[PDB]
Amino acid sequence: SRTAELQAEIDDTVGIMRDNINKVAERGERLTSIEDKADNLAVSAQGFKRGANRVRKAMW
Amino acid sequence: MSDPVELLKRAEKKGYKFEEAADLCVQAATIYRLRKELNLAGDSFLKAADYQKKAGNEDEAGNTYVEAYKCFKSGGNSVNAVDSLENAIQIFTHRGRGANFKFELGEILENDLHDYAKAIDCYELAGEWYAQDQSVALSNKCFIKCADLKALDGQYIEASDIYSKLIKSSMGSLKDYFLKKGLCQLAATDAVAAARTLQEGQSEDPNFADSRESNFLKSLIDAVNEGDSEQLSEHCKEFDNFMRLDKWKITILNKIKESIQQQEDDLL
Amino acid sequence: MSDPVELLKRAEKKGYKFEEAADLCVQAATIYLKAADYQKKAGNEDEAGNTYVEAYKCFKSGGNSVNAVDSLENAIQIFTHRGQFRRGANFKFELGEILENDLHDYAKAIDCYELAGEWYAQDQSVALSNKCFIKCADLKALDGQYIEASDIYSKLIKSSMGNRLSQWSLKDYFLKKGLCQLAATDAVAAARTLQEGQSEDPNFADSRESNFLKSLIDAVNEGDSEQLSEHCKEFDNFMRLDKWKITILNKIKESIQQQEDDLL
Amino acid sequence: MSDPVELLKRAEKKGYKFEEAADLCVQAATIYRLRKELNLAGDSFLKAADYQKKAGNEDEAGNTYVEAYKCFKSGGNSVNAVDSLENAIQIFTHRRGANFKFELGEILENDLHDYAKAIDCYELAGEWYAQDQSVALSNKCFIKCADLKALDGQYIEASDIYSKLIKSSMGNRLSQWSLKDYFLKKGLCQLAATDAVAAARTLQEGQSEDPNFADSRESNFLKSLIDAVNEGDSEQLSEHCKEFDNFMRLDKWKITILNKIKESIQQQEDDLL
Amino acid sequence: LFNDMEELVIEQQENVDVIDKNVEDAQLDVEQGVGHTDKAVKSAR
Amino acid sequence: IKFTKQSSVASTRNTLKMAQDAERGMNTLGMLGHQSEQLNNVEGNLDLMKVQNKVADEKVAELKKLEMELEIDRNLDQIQQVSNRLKKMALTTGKELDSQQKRLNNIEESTDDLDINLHMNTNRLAGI
Repeated sequence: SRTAELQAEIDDTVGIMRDNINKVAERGERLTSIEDKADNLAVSAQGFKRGANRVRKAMW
Repeated sequence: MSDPVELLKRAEKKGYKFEEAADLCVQAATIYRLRKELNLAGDSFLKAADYQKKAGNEDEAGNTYVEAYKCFKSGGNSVNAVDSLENAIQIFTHRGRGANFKFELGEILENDLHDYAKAIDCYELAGEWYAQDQSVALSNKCFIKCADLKALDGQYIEASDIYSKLIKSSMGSLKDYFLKKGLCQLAATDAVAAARTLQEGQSEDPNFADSRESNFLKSLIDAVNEGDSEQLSEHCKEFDNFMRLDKWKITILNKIKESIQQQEDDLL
Repeated sequence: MSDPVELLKRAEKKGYKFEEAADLCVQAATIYLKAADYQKKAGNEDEAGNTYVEAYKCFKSGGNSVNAVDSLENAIQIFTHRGQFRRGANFKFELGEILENDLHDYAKAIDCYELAGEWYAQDQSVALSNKCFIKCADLKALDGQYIEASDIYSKLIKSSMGNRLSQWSLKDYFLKKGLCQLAATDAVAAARTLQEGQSEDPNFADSRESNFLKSLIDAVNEGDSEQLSEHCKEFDNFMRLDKWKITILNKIKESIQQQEDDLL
Repeated sequence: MSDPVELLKRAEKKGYKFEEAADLCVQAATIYRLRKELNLAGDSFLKAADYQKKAGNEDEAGNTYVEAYKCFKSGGNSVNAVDSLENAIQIFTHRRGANFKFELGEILENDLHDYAKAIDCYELAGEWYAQDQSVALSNKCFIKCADLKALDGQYIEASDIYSKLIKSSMGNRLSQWSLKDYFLKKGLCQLAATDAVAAARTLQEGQSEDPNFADSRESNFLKSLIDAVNEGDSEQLSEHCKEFDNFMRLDKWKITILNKIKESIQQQEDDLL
Repeated sequence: LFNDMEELVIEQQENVDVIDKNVEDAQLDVEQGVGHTDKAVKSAR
Repeated sequence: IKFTKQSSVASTRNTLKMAQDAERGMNTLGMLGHQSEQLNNVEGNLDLMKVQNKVADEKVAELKKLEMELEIDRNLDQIQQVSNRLKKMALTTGKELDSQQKRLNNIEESTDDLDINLHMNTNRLAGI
């Protein structure tokens, strides 16, 4: 009975891990999209800094 | 704080002029949002977005439409949220996001408005564009939603095709995909196709071959072949006892059992 | 919505002028490469690379693998010319994937994977370079270049040594390397690899992969092809073999048969 | 492509002027990087960073120093990489410092074998991470610092850092095992310092505070080591070490600690005469 | 199953690193930009 | 009988080895905690940028206006202990991935919005 219980627990843990593996795929994908958008954000922030500086010089 | 009504009146009077009117509308609308009058704030973002469109600032209009969608959804106005998402999607698609907001729109349609056909269309389109972005899983998620709704909507063949696409993209969820696909093929009375799917899954994916899902699908195929509805019910209960069934499977197997009953009607 | 054909005609007529033509082409295409070419003519190389990435994106989606490959090539060239070897390596890996799966141009895929791994190594991204080198070594061994594949496996072993994270990878690496060395009829090198793996990595020493490699080395030494087949079946029974290993061991068995032909 | 040497010469001639010289140096250096001449590219980033500092753009100088560190490390020039990381760290701290200090400590420990500077870098990085409330990064830095300190003959300080790690990781479900090892390691350090009573105190504290550690094999091994040192039976300690290895493989850190402990038993045997 | 998960999270570590660095840089650039618009407003008045 | 028992001993030994290998999942949890701390930082920087964009909006607007049996038993004992701890780890990892997935979704949306606000103000500044 002990070995059957152990087998049942291992099958269940395989199940929990089978769920976990799907979740981490969704997670890697989210991170790839967020990396691209964070690159976009950095570029836009630099562009905004430069534009604001150019207006600062203009008003001066 | 300025009166939002006076700001809206000034924006209408001014409606560079469009930009100023949009700014006034945005101010009045932020005041509304601060007052938790979410629907009025959404209407004011919508007016600002329309003025921005008239001004040529399409990106600003789309952002304001997204804000309109956000506040309408928080305010419980699903229809205006759907409209705002549609304008934002059109602006974004026209500008080179459409998929993200189309997925959100499909979610809104499926849960809030129960417009399942439009939700299916939104999910299919979002999945196609996500596929267009090589985001295999977002397209896969959209296709899961699309296939689920399509199978629940009576379109079993199309749902099975989408499940095949999911299987091909995920090769190299699959265990379920195969099962679901077979179930759909069995809802369409095509037991041969279900057997072909089971064999393909067993031979291509070693994990699915030894999986409980494979045995359950084989048992269902055998039950439909012998026309033993009670045996199918027993197999369903056995499958439920170890792995809980979901409402999608409940519906598919209920239509299958009713199809066995319809065959019994054809027996006479 | 504006007619994309009319927009393209206007872009061609205008083709600052290049920028306007590129914007018109982008609008027409959005309604649905020329815009990227116009951007290049305008000096905006980064925008051209982004547009090429977009061209690659939709070509891959439309099933047009060749145009997708071309777009990736221009984007990679633009990015590399601007010092963005990270982007170049990412898109070179995607290009190698396209070549390997869609066009079956295995040599170009090997070149792309090798280059992507090298640039990733230059960026100190050990894991992406390791992935690229896995792909490169796999294709090279499948392509008849066993010695080069074994060398890449040695590089992978050296890069992954000491990392608790890549242990399993190492356990396989050693095996694969030995298999490649055994596909090249160099049983001595395979034995050296097995000994190095046993002495350097305690996990590999007690791993089933080490025993399987030793059994294969012994079988090739005695020239008992049937014993090799039995060992392969035993290994499959507990750890499923993959198509790469199938091919390597099939060539090894055919090499034993060639030795038997040479025996007469 | 422009000649990087000519660009560097023009930058030197111009060296707003500093900004232009830095841009020219960056261009020449990207060309060098494109040629895989990583050391020259690092030198050119360094010149650009110096010019940026002269221009007042400290953040750009720090980013350029980080690029210098990257390319020097890729080029195998550990010393210039260390220097670049130091300037970048100084710039960032005056305005990231902990991340680059951890990288610098790694470079010192593996490439240059300057273990004292690596210990200092790890300690400082952990302290700054603690100041940012990043418990896990500080915990990693303190693990590295304690490991090097115990390997360096500073057993008491390593045990103190292990106590800090224990206190920071207490109550967290994610770090349980870490605690299980921490206690052990701490005790081992206290036993390397010939402080068997403190090792017993640590074992008792771990048993009473953490139920997982009480029933863990590490707790039994630590108790066995404490008993062996108390009876002065070096062979019994060796047997316990082999038994522990048979189920849980030992690492080089533990090997060194227990070797010094056995040599301390031998030194006690010398004092016996 | 535990081996695959570990490998996959390691790969994702790279993404997290780049995201962290880019967002930090963006924040510092935005702060500088706001400073510039402040001085610009000070002059334009 | 003796041979079968020996095979059973070997089987339980390998199962234990693999279970311990599986446990060494914890490296994954450690990494997820580290990445969680980093994502906490990303969230803080994004919040700050939201506030700074509000300031930028108002400034830009104003600018424009201006023996064998016993071992089998003991190995099974150890396998059960490790299996229990593995199950707990799998559950915790699933929960952590769920939480981080929602956090990442919010990070993505906020990043897109900020990028856009910056592009908007940049276009407006270009015209001044």
